[PDB]
Amino acid sequence: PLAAHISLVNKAAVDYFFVELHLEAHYEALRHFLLMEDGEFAQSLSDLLFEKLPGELLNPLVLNSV
Amino acid sequence: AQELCLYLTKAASAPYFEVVEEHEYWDQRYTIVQQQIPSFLQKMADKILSTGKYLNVVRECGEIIYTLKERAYVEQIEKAFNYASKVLLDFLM
Amino acid sequence: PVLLSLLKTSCEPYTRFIHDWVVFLKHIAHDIYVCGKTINLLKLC
Repeated sequence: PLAAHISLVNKAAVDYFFVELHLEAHYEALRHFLLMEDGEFAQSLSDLLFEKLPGELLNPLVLNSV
Repeated sequence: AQELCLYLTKAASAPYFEVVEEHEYWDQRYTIVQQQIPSFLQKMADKILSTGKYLNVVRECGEIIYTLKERAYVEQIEKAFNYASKVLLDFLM
Repeated sequence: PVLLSLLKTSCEPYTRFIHDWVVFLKHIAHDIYVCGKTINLLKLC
């Protein structure tokens, strides 16, 4: 009477993540930004920062806005 | 003695659940008292005070049961606060 | 019977704890530990 209920909870726990909270989206989204998979973004972020090069380029007014 | 102490609190709470202290420009009208908080509604100590407060700025112009490990009353409060604003916000637009 | 009637009521509160998340073979020991935390996690969501 126990194992019959364990599989139903876990299957309902994992399913709750995908179809409601979009766990499959977060992974395929962080890759777009962190691992620089989406072009026109790294080619636009790195291209901006590299245009400058100390006290500049370090305050939250430029790098928090770029 | 757990069926008993549930029969008392079920009857010693009907007056409270039929009415936070009031006073006599609008942030001093009703104010939370910090001591007398059930410490299991401490999560929603601000939505309760905000729920009735909206009901009074319109009135003067013109069931809950306790369960353990089940939040049927925590959800029941949000279902009324989500209406308490939709009658006042619409009343000003 | 006498021992059974004790065990039948000496486990009454322990079932309630088990009735929240919803030696002996370790194949199910570690599983109970996670079969409850999931329920205690869905209660806050």
